[PDB]
Amino acid sequence: RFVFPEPTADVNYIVMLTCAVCLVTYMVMAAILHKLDQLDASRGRRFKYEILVKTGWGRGSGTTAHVGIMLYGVDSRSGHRHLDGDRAFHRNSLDIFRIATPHSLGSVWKIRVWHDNKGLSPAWFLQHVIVRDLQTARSAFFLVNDWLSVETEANGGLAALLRFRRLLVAELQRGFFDKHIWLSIWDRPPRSRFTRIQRATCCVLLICLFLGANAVWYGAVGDSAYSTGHVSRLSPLSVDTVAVGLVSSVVVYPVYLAILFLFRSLAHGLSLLLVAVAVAVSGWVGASFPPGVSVAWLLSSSASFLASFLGWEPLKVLLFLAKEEARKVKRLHGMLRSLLVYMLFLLVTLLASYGDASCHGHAYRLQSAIKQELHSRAFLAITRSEELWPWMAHVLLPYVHGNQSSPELGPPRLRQVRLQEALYPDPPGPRVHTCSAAGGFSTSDYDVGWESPHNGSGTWAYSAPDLLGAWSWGSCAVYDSGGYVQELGLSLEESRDRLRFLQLHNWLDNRSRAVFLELTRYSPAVGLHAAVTLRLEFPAAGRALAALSVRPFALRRLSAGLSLPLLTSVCLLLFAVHFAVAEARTWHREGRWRVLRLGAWARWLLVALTAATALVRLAQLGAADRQWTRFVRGRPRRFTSFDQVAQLSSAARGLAASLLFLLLVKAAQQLRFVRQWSVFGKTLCRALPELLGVTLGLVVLGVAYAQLAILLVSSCVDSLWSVAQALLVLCPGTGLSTLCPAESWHLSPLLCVGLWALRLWGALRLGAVILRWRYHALRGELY
Amino acid sequence: SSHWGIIATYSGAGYYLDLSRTREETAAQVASLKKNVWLDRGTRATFIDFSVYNANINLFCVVRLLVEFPATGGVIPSWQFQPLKLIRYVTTFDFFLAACEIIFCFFIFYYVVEEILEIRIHKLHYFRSFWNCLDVVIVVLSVVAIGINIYRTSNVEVLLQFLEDQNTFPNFEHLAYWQIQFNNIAAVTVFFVWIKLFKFINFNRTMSQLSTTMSRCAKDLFGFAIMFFIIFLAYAQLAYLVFGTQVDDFSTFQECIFTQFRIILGDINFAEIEEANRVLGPIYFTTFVFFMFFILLNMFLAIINDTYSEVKSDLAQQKAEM
Amino acid sequence: LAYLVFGTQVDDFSTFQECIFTQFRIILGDINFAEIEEANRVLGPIYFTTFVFFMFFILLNMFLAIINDTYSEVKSDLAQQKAEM
Amino acid sequence: LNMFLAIINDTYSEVKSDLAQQKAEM
Amino acid sequence: SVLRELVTYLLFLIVLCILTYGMMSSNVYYYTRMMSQLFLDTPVSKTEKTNFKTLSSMEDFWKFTEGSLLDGLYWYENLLLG
Ligand SMILES: CCCCCCCC(=O)OC[C@H](COP(=O)([O-])O)OC(=O)CCCCCCC
Repeated sequence: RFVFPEPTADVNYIVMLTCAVCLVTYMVMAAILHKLDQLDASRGRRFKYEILVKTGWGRGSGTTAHVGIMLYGVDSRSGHRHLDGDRAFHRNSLDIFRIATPHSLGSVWKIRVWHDNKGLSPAWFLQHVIVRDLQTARSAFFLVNDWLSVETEANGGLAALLRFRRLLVAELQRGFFDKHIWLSIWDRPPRSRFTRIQRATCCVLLICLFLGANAVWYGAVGDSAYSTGHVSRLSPLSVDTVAVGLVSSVVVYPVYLAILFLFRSLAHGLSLLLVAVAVAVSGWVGASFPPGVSVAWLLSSSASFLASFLGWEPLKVLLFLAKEEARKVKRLHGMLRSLLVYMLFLLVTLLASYGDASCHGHAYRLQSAIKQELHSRAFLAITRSEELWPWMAHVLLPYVHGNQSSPELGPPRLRQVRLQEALYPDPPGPRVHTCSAAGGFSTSDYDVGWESPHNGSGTWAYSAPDLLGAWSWGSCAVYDSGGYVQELGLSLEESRDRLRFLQLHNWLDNRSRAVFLELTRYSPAVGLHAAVTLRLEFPAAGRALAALSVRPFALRRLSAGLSLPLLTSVCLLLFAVHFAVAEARTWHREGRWRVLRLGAWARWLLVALTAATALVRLAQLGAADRQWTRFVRGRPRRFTSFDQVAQLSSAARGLAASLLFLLLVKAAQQLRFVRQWSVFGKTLCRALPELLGVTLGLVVLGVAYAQLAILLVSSCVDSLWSVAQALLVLCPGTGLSTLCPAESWHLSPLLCVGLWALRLWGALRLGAVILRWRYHALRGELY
Repeated sequence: SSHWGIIATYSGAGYYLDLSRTREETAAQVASLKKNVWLDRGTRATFIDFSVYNANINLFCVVRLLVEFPATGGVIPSWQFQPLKLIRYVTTFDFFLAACEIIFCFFIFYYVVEEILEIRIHKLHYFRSFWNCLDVVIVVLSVVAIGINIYRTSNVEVLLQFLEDQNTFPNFEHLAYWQIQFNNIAAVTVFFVWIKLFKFINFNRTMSQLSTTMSRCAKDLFGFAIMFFIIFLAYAQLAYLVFGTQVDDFSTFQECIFTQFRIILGDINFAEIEEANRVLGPIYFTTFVFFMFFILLNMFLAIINDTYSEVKSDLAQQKAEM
Repeated sequence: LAYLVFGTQVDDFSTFQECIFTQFRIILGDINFAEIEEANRVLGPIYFTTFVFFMFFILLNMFLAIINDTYSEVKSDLAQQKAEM
Repeated sequence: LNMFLAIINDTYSEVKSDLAQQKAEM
Repeated sequence: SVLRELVTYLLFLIVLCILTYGMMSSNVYYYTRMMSQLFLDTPVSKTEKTNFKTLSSMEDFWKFTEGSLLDGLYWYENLLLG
């Protein structure tokens, strides 16, 4: 019933990323927990008011011992205590004094106090440790003066009471969260041998065991019905995903129980080896996973963890400095919960971005091949509007009907824009035209040749633009999806006849705003589609400039079911809503005048980025589904372009990359919590205006020098004079168009600025002059 | 055996053909292969192997040419020329090299014995020095090199089989592979042996204070280098995700890292990075250059200068006040 | 190390003095890096990246730090000598 | 080329110290 | 009084910037480059692959004089000044 997995596929990143994230968060949480434990290992071992908290009238009703008081409340309780002074627990001593106990209980009848039976049974008559109102009045001044048996827990409110209605209910708040290990890493009471690191090891052991067992069950057990594709769909059937996680948790429960009972040493190494081998097994089995069973494995692991957290552990239990230590431990707990939330967000983002990194290598080779077998050089090097037809008749046509790899998936199309405003040739001039002479765009219908409507509508109709998918963008303007269309034919022989008919019937010479040839390709070996777009723009009659775009993408459809992109998108929406509501609450707690300081501007950016990523991914899925449904209906009748899907996929990938970059930067700046490593970032914050001033001065100096150079260079042709001597201090060889060509100079001047900063990088060393000084000041005061 | 080409790792099996000794026979064979079509759409890799001797010097040469046909279309060529020496003992210099080899073996044995003897008796921790991890690294590398040499020079049976029948293809690829591995290991070992010289350059107050400064600032440099590398990898992954499918220089993560390191040197061409993306293209380059040259490069100088200043000042104060 | 690794394919490391000159030219950033990538896919890029990191970030700043400290100390000593007549 | 930076750094330190000491009593 | 003497300097600077824009956008560089290519880069005669920029002998100069020089000199179109 067990099958050795085969070395199929190449590799799976989902399981590896999940295991790496779990190990990293475990290591960071272990570091934090050790920092807290060493703080509360040797040390740390409104309820109190100004009422008579002692009763010293007893005669022979005391002994040298201690006492304790346990109370419950709304997510708050108390514990034992031991205090003494100079009287050394005098007989019936009236000690009306309270220490900074953690007894943050409420105004409820939940309290039980008892002393130590040092010697014989004491029948002392002590009223109570009365407390009425000091800061919040969490108790009531109601003393009963009731006595119990020897060291027996005296009843109280706000000597043989041994019944399961009360004896067992004591553990409902005493050992409740002391053993619910998942929600107990920050509930460790003193006088216990837990160390708060054994809990972390047990938790990471449980997580790794769940992951490994689920990976084994999906990737090795396939002898019943192969447990894949037949009925175990990736979509939740409600009887398979839970039915494997619950069973996995039940089977793996005893090995965790053994280690827990051993703890309750050398078990650290045993648990480390066990989690290491489990992770290795999960990674080895991970290679044999199609995406559907991969998301099924993710959901099964989540279900098993939830079942362990909520189903088994709750039923497992049924078998000077003091005013700042509390603040520091509260800060540590906040750090822990924020770290857990951030690691969950980082895992979701990593799965959203690098979910399919195998196609990222194949897409590059596919687009390179499509360019090299389309003769991109021969297309980008055409300027007139009469070599288009020979280029198509010689290159493209043998590529469409030329049966080879990368099948066609739909006939090509040629759509033209008329502009109705026939252009005039211009004098040679410096060219570099922005083709602004365009006016309106033609919309009427025309017959064969051009305008001559005899009977009804023209044979060359406008074919009004589609609502979704347009705006190729270009030098002249931003186009759309409309234009006069020609289908170029189906067979190779008739295609040549159509091409020559368009040649000799006055089609492209006169008006011709654009040509807009477009294609699509399919690669089933890697399962990738490709959108190919070829465009020639005619700024003036007899002149053209070329553009080529090959966009490889993957056709992910919304109707496919519970895809990984869908899950990542819904998780990102949930995270964005959580961040937005938290920020809105915190902002409302301060009202107006919060727009000051970057603190409130780093949250809106994150929320907007997350929302944009999720919405763009959802839009891409919907557009892909709509386009596929449109295309499937009739193949040899329509083009059904896929450019919008490619653009949406590119935008979603860019947004995910930007979000991951921001998360990595945030992780980088959270390294300050080491005492000696907190200086660095601090200096970067304390020396910022100096860097701004240096940058402004350098920009002004560069502007002055650039003006000097531009005025000097544009004088005449080579004469070997002093002007070129002074201008030769830059741009390699007494002038190289400021090191970026003029055609590239009127294209994103920020890039040229960056290039010139890179070339003259010795000026930036001036910044060091500032930074060093600051580092000598900030570091000199911490000591 | 396997090859580990560029697209993937290729097996040692397939459909092979041994060519002939004369040109006419080989031409006829290749023409017959081309006529009855041999490279169809199903082909994925092609290998050509041969070898030459060049008897003037004593040095064989093994030539292997590989052509990869990816499933997405195209052709990727690669080559591998390797010079070997399998008839070592010919001249006097060969005997001198053999003597040096056995001397090296004796030296390695001596170092191993010293290491074991010193680790056994005292200093059972032994790893808080950084001058003992270098010793174990050097010993391990030299032992691995000696083992590879022993397993490589004694497995020259293929030469004996070839020399008794010179009308058959000689298999020299394993020897070339192990020669490359031995060369890499020897280069790393000699580099580390040279680095080990820093233990002995302490003969005056000028050299002692520089070593003290370096050892004292190593910790802070590592602490800041963690953040530096986190930012570096963030930029690398952003570039890989955005430009990775169009630029031919961000196609792989390691290629992105190397491209960034070349950008530091000023060895970048802006045309391709810009035409791949009108927006987010210039932003990436400009922000990377600015935050790498104006901030990260100067913080290292700040740390190093502060450490050197404090070290020099405290030695000077201690010496002048004793 | 570069001589022993690339000393038979790259003709910038074909001789020891040529290796030294190529290493000096690497600092100026006028080396292709295309040949040394294909000469050895592993341990080739490692050498380049490690060399760049240790030259630009650890050894230039040390020269600058030494010069800074010495110049400041000299100015302080000269000012004390001149202002205490 | 590393000696211009020494002069600039030293002058910056002197100017900052002078401004800090002048501001203390004013 | 600094603010008053600021606006005059900014007005002077903007006037100088307008003059600079007028100077640099005179589009004279294109004409010089075009006619330089017309006279220099043009081969002497199509039978010989040589031009003025790569002259090597006295006979090459003689070919250039009765050749590319006489072609470009007597033809966008230029008018001789004597
Ligand atoms: C204004 C001309 C700036 C061009 C500097 C030359 C470019 C350059 O690479 O020199 C930077 C230099 C560090 O040495 P290096 O970078 O040349 O290897 O660092 C320096 O020596 C900085 C000195 C410049 C400071 C003077 C500014 C008034």
